[PDB]
Amino acid sequence: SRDRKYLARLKLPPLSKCEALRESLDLGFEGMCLEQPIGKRLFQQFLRTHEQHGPALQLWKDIEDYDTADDALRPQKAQALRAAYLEPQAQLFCSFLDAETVARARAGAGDGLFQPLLRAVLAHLGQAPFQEFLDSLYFLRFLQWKWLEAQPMGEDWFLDFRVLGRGGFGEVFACQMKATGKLYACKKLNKKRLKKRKGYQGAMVEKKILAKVHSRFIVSLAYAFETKTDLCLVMTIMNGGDIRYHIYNVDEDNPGFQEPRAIFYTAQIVSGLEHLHQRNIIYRDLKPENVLLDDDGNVRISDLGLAVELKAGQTKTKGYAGTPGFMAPELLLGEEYDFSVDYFALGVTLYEMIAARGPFRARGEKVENKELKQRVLEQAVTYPDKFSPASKDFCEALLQKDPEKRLGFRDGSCDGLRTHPLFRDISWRQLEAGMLTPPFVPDIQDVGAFSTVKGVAFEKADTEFFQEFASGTCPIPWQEEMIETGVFGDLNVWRP
Amino acid sequence: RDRKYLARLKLPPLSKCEALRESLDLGFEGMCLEQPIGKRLFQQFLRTHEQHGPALQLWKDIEDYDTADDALRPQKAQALRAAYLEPQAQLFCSFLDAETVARAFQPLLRAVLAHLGQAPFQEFLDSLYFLRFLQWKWLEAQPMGEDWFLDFRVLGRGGFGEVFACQMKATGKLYACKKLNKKRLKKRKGYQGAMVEKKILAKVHSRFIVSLAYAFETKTDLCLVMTIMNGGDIRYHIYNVDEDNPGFQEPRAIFYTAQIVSGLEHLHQRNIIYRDLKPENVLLDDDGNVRISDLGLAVELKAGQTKTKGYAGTPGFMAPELLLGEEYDFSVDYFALGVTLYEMIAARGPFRARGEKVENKELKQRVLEQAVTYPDKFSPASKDFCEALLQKDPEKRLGFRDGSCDGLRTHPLFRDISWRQLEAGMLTPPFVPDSRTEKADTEFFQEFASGTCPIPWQEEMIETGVFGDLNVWRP
Ligand SMILES: Nc1ncnc2c1ncn2[C@@H]1O[C@H](COP(=O)(O)OP(=O)(O)OP(=O)(O)O)[C@@H](O)[C@H]1O
Ligand SMILES: Nc1ncnc2c1ncn2[C@@H]1O[C@H](COP(=O)(O)OP(=O)(O)OP(=O)(O)O)[C@@H](O)[C@H]1O
Ligand SMILES: [Cl-]
Ligand SMILES: [Cl-]
Ligand SMILES: [Mg+2]
Ligand SMILES: [Mg+2]
Repeated sequence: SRDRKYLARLKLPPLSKCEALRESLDLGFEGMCLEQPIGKRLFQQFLRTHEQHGPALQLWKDIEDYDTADDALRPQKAQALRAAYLEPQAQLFCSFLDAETVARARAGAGDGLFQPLLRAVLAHLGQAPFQEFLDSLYFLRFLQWKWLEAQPMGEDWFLDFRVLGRGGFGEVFACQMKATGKLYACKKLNKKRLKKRKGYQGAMVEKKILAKVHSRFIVSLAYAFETKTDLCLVMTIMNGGDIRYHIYNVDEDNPGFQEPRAIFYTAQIVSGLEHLHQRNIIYRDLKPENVLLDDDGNVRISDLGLAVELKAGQTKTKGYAGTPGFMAPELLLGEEYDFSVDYFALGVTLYEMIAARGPFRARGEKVENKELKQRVLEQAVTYPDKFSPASKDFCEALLQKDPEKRLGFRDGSCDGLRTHPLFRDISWRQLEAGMLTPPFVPDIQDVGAFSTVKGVAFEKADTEFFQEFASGTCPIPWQEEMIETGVFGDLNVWRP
Repeated sequence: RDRKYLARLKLPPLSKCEALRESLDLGFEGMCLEQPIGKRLFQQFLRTHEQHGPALQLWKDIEDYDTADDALRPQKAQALRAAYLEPQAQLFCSFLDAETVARAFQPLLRAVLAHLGQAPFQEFLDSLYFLRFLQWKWLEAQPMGEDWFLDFRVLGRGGFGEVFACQMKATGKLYACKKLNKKRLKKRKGYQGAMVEKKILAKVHSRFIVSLAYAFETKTDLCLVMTIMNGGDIRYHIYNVDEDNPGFQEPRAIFYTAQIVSGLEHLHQRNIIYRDLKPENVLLDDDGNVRISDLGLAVELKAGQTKTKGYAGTPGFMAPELLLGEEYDFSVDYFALGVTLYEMIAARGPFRARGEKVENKELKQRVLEQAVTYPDKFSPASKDFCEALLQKDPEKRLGFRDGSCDGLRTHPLFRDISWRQLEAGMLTPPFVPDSRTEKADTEFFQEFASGTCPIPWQEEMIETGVFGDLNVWRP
């Protein structure tokens, strides 16, 4: 239900304790009032109580409302937006805009109808309105909230209550943040085992990535902390079960997804790959057992241990890594490679979703990595009658052995891929916004211990890696937790 | 109200309040108890912090109890006692002594406020509510002179200028504006008097004295904005509510006397002598309650001074000691009270007949030498009271004792008067008026024109509704 002891420690502090934060912090408008949820709220509360900024705020709200409205209501909403904010005599008309910006808004028509208008509003709001905000109690309230965000919230704050899964380095428990009662998944990594098997680099890249990236198609890191025996990641709980499980379990006699389900999962995965690729990350571990369903039937990618962050200027990488059967020819051959490898994995995943087997080996056949390698390099993929002509087409485009001919990430987006006929019946606008009804709404045993790890002592280098790994609370998710969970509502009161 | 002016009522950016932060009286009593916005913000803050919830609600309930009606008080005592003093009750005040709970209401309040002045206040200072307070104290200190008031009709005439009824343009609250002509003030040397009136009306806060809100200057006048009193003066009422049967009837006279006393008391407790109590100076409001006014001849007694000298006041109301040349204290005001009550009942002074023209020299001689006689209109209790007050020797005169008029309130005249309900403005009055009836110069004017007085302004901001409007967090 949630713990008295810990709730009582979520309390906005006195102002004098926020003097430190005041300076050593990001004053950035985009960072404070656009990307950080509490930051956003407080900024909008500020604009709401200053009458002059009413017309900007409402346009802002009304644009965000329009971006996620249903296709039915849109034309109507698009008109009411133009009628309220873009006619020189309307009550909430927006002086601060160019003629050229107001003109384009009135005349636009398409996928990103009001994104130039939103950019203009945000640019305006980022000027004086923001400067006034900084000079106001609402900004100070933000600091109180940031102060709280930075208070220690380590192992004591989470209650493991059941086993969700098992990794190479530890179990993954369902757990509750005792203060707010929110449910998370807590992936535990045994410190001695990590050392002995030399999995530190892998552990760090997963945390670095889950930390920095915010996408509804990638599991999100909330907290990182350490216990005496383990490193712990607290992340988005996914109770649905991995895709692979559902491919073989939905029908034992007739395994595989009906195509609309496989296209929905494919679209969601793609959108996850695109968020990674836009941030110069190569996943390198896409495959059915790493795609998780949540309580509603929505998927996200997971297991980022094999991912590589490309540096500034770097467009390619090298390194043998991945699961046999999903690694692209480039990778197998030892060549330099980019994001293409992930699209090759995508195709093998789509394949398996449809056909209940890999493109390169029959169901329940043992094939050794050496042989499975030559298959991937030399074998033409055959497609059984199970596949529609659209799904054959798409896989063929992803299974292209030559990366340069492979479909995928061009011009900083996946928009090319999205127009492929397979997605004919998908509102990408809505998929990305999290609105579409998923196709199948869903509805573990504890093994005990991992074997003893004899003869492993820690050096300072090990301890530093652990303190570095245990970097604490991630702002955006914590702030999200505070809001969804009611704690923001309670503590942000002025006079109840 | 006015858009242009209401528009100027806006809370400032926090950076503009760093001036006030370090140059204001941080005292607890002044900030959170006396000042209405500081009080609201303190309470708002406390309500926010649950640990302090018990203390807040107790304070509130003691004040609600103190202003309830006699019929309800017993049940509010029991509920307060059971709700805050039983050890098992949820809202139990841990902080209080065992010695004070056994004793338990005024003492209790002093204990609760004592506690709220320690940690709770210190936490408040380190909170957003104090900064909001500083915001409101910036707006308070902003310039609000001649331009903000629009005078709309004359209410009366004095010796140094007219007294208009005007309205504050931004809040639409009506006041009275006593305007003094600068040139006239110098030529008649009224400087000291206008100054004394202003400093006194600024510093005292009682429902029975007119309250200064603002104080400013035009090119031609020095202007005092104060509590509007549309009921007219008491003299006017003695001789025009009925010209055939002038005078008041006793319970009415007893009513106003009680109010005058309380006002007199308030001045005396703060070492002030009114020195000019008389019916033409007691004014009525629209509800029918009175307030003393025209404090120009008031003297402020310093620390460690029990008496003063100085011939000042209105002939026939100045007491023997003062006329004689002796030293005197608050007792002179009680002598003027006696005269005042007498005139309220008998439609004539005790030292002259109605319409009898007598001059200062002889009027003096009478005040010193004449035995006051009482017609039948005076009941035995009225008689005894006036006799007490008009006793020519100040030693034998009923007056201010042991820092209070508690002694004088005991007199049989006020047997029908519930004191807390009067002193708390609750009692219905006995008559409700009908709505239908050189360089050293320029430095003095600047120094006179001090500006806005906090308490009444804060009060104005709440009653008028501006506080509710501009103190919002998420509407
Ligand atoms: N967010 C989550 N919600 C629910 N279950 C999860 C979550 N993340 C991982 N799991 C489960 O936890 C276990 C570990 O998965 P994960 O892929 O993170 O481990 P891993 O040790 O990195 O695997 P590998 O060694 O193959 O890289 C699996 O049973 C997986 O299904
Ligand atoms: N608050 C008020 N509300 C309404 N009328 C008032 C108020 N104050 C003064 N007046 C009017 O102005 C008249 C004279 O006021 P007041 O006695 O203060 O002037 P003054 O010049 O100080 O008088 P004096 O000449 O005795 O010093 C009063 O009789 C009354 O009619
Ligand atoms: Cl503010
Ligand atoms: Cl299906
Ligand atoms: Mg891993
Ligand atoms: Mg007068």
